[PDB]
Amino acid sequence: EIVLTQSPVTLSVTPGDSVSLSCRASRDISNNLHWFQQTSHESPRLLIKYASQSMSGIPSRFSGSGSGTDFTLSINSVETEDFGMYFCQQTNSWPYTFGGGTKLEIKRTVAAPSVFIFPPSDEQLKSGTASVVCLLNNFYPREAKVQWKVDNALQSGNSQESVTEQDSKDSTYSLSSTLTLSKADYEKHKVYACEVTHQGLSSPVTKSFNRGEC
Amino acid sequence: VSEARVLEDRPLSDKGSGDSSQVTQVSPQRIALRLRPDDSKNFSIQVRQVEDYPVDIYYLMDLSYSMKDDLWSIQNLGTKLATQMRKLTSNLRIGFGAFVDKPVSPYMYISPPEALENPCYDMKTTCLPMFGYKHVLTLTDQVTRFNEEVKKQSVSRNRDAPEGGFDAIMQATVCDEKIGWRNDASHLLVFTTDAKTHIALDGRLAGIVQPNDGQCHVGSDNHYSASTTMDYPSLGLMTEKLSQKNINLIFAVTENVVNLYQNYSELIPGTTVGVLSMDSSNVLQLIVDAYGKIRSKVELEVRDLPEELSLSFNATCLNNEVIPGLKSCMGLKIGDTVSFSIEAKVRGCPQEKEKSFTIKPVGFKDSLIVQVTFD
Amino acid sequence: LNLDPVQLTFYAGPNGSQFGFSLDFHKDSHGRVAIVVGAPRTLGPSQEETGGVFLCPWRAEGGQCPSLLFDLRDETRNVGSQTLQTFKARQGLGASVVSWSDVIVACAPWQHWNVLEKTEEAEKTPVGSCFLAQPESGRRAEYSPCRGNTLSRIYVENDFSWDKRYCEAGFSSVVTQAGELVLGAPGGYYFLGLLAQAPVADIFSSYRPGILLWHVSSQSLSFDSSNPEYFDGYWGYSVAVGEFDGDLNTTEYVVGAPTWSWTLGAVEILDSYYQRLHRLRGEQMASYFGHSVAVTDVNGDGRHDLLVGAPLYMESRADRKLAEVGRVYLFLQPRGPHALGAPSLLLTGTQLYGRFGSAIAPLGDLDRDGYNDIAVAAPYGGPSGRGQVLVFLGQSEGLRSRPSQVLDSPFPTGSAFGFSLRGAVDIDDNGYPDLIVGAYGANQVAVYRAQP
Amino acid sequence: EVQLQQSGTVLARPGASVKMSCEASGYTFTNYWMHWVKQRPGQGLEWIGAIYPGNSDTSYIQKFKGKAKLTAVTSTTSVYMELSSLTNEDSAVYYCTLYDGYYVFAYWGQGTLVTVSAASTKGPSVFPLAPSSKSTSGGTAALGCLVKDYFPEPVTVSWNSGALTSGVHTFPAVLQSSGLYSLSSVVTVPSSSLGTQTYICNVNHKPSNTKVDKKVEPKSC
Ligand SMILES: [Ca+2]
Ligand SMILES: [Ca+2]
Ligand SMILES: [Ca+2]
Ligand SMILES: [Ca+2]
Ligand SMILES: [Ca+2]
Ligand SMILES: [Ca+2]
Ligand SMILES: [Mg+2]
Repeated sequence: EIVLTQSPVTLSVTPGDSVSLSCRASRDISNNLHWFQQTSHESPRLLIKYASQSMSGIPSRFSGSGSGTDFTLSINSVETEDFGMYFCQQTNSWPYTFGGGTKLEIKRTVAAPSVFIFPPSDEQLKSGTASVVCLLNNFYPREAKVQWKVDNALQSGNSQESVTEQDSKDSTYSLSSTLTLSKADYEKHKVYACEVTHQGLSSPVTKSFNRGEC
Repeated sequence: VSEARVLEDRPLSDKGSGDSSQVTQVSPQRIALRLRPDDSKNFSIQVRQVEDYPVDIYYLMDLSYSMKDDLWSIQNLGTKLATQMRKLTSNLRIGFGAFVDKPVSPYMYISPPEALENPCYDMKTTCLPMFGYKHVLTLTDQVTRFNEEVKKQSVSRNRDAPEGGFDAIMQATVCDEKIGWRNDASHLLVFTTDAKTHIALDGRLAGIVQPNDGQCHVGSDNHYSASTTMDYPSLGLMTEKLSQKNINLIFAVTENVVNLYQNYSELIPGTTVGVLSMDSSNVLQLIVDAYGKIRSKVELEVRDLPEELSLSFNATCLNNEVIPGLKSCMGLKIGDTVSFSIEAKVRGCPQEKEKSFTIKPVGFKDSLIVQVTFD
Repeated sequence: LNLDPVQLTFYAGPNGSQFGFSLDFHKDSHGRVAIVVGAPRTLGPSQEETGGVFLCPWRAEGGQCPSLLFDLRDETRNVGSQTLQTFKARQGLGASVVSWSDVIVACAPWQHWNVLEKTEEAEKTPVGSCFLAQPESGRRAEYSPCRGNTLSRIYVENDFSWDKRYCEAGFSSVVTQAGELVLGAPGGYYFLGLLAQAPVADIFSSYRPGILLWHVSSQSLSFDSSNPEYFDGYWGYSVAVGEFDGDLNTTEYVVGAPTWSWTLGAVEILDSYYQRLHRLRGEQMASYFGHSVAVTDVNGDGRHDLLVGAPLYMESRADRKLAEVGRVYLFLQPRGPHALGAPSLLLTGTQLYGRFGSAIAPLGDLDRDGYNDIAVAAPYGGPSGRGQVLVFLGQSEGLRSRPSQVLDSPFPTGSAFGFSLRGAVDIDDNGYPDLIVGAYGANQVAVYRAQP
Repeated sequence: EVQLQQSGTVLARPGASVKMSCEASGYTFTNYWMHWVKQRPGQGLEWIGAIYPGNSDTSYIQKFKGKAKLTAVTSTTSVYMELSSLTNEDSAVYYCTLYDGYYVFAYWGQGTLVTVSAASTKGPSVFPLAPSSKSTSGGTAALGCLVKDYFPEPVTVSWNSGALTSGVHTFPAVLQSSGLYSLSSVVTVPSSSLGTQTYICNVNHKPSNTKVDKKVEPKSC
């Protein structure tokens, strides 16, 4: 098959800036390279067909370019409606393939994760399972690495890290990582620190938050 | 003595617009040439390419599968072509024709049974059954008909890269009443393609050995009837028919075959080569540039010259460019009147005491008919 | 020079059969020379055009010949999960015929072949086929070197590499003196063209009737190429065999690729391993340089020379800008490693669209003066456009630039008189080699006999 | 106007089978190939294969040969895709897509979501997050509800019957190893409101007809 390699895999651009998304085919697919947009409110939407032909009803900021094996999708001034996933697709040879995809982020200024720690409630403590929630609220970029420190020891496994979608007004993320363990493993130890290690944090970088189990 | 008496000398016209068939682009239009045995007499011809001369632009489009993107760019061509060709002429007629290739194996996909009504069956899409040449739109001045007809055009798909484009050129040239070529008009045959072309003796790979006779075979169905039974034309036959019908062929070809079609246009007089984009998006400016480039050159051609008679030309191009041995004048513009000092020499005194040949520029019906009498 | 255009022996075939499209000489075990004539449009058993071969015994009166019988039934075989099927409809049997010692090789270039395994298939396409026949013994064989069981999607994956589906093997054919059947397949490797060579004895021994897809052990095929100069070159449109490398223990193939390098045209000399020894390039675009190739010793120096036909060559005239008259290029082989450079002589046509160079027949020593001669056909030449065959005698310095004799078509217009030619053999056994001309449009074969 | 209408979300189990449809309207049905594309959540789009409703001929991607099966019913102009021997890698959104006269896939179905969790429909056990009163001399107050071990998606969490529309961060559900989803929904609130007004999360699970309103309050206040 014809492999379409998109670069970059993700891309942060300020609303109003200019973008250039790239696609590189394994072989010559002349102009049989199309560009789809998918911000998950509908099915993938075809923006540019045959590598330079804008579809009807597509904003004039989307531009296509390229031929042979190297193709480009340029957006002049990315609006808030342009931030999503962009797939190049070849209809040169069957099977028809897509590119890996390229996410468009909003790229605001770096923010500090408002870290929090929640102890398992008595309602959950009645059941034979306890989950401690570490909440990183309104931070940017998303590339944080939260580690759980039980008795000052790394805790591999038993983590979820459910990150929210980039916010609307102030385009920050939000993360919540939970440590799932039984009541035995819960009352066995007494230290439940949550290491954050985000770039938006000054010194000390590792903002290990604690709750003081009492 | 041997003399060259001028019989019909109408003065060259200034504008090709208005009442046509009175627009004289060659002067004189008739000459009586008395030549004693083995003598030589010189005469002169003026060839002006007038302005606002009517144009016929037959758009002959490759409709193979690689041209499905190009139909998106041609969909409003004809209105844009009428707007851009409005400064170059006051009477524009445009037509549309389509070719893919001879609908026969091994050019045509012949299996599965579903790949005959849908050659794009293995591409998992749907195209038209393979055709060799279909006439779509007779040359008309109602330029919105071009848009209406190209919006309902679809591509087909064949197996090999060379197309049946020269078959389509032959049919668009010789079916002049079916295509709609006006007599007093410039005949731009815009041949768009993105692939090599099939030539004579290539049809033998399909079992087709009968040579192209150069006759019209487009019927009422508007399809080339002899596509599967008659070979492709050669450059000789196609060039002869382009010269007989006064058609300026335009190769609007993509960069991958630009050199091939330039090497072809070197062998075909009256032809220019423009670089087509991979989606035919620059075809309007290509047609305009190739019309300005075709009319930037006056090339003479001699029709039915007797064997005993020889000709020598001294092209009097731009004011001081008397270029001996040349029957051409490049670097012109619409309105420039060039001259050619022609000299007819006899080789003996043939049996026929009166013959006749014509000297005309390439691409124009206007000609100098030299009635040569051997006394 | 001494071919008699008055006493003509006319062999005729069925009407519309294209009798005379290809023709060779067949020497029986008793030595009585017969004429093998191919008729690619002969009606088969179901009134379908399947082609045919007619073994015409030499009689000075001519007339109708007995057909040489081949199996014309579309075969179908289930070998595993695959249905193998051959299609003889319009296969063009007799589009090329070549006769070895006692074998008549009759080729059907446009024979189609498909492989059905599932909802998928191998794309029924003209792989070609050659039917081998020992007419005196009755033994029949077949050789389709381009049949395969690879499916379409596999070729789409490989980017159509080694795609022998459109070969049309037997489009051109030649049997080396050792007995190897070299097949031109101008559609092979996705219309790049290939050669298929296998010994005739190994084709007869490896052929099992009923088996459709087999492999001759000694079979040797050409190589695919990614060089875009070879794309659509139709390599194998014409083939010949000669001695072009000095070593007289090996056979050199002379392959014409008339659309090689963007319809420029080429003729490549190779060895038995398809390594290109030399390549002669076309002089003009779209002239079909390499449409016909002949290997003769026209200047009596023992070294085989190469005649290349370019029947669509356009010369310069006055009433016609470029006049498609055709041209034949003579390449004399010099004493040297390759040394084959510019054409030592240019034979050009005189009739517009005459197609001079469509056939080039080595006539042998026609007038028995020590130098081999050449017959070039203009199938639409002569002042009437009915067809000419021009005899060019060899000399000490190549050929004669002027034809020593012109053989005008004894048939009406459209007969394509000269499309097939064959000389160098003495049918009537009077010591002088004769010329057999084939007009497939007239469905007839004219036999010109050389006078003393 | 070519419109492609697919079936709705369909929960399934591993090793079982799922059949999804695509009602095609706006073009001659049997003429054109119907193409199916798979997109795993958060990943790229992967072509499955095409179906020719004329002769019901189908061609798949080697990755999907045997897994996906395409059938067409030209009477109702519907194409059916049947995934066999389901795994967790089959939980994706499957689109039927069609090309236009320009041979670009401009027409897509809205997508059929497939879920292969193999977990019975369970109700959510919402748990308060107990905003620590110790975290007062600092930032603002963060309180939430831990909605754990429910199935299937989604769970509609609304705070105080929609009164809290700001600072609400309902995180996407996380598929646990037990096969059930556990989402969280935190709310940032001014620390001065800890004790003044009580906040209640309205956990509403549409399947199982579960509507539970849990009260959040600090611990050791
Ligand atoms: Ca194109
Ligand atoms: Ca083709
Ligand atoms: Ca040798
Ligand atoms: Ca020699
Ligand atoms: Ca001789
Ligand atoms: Ca004899
Ligand atoms: Mg093409």
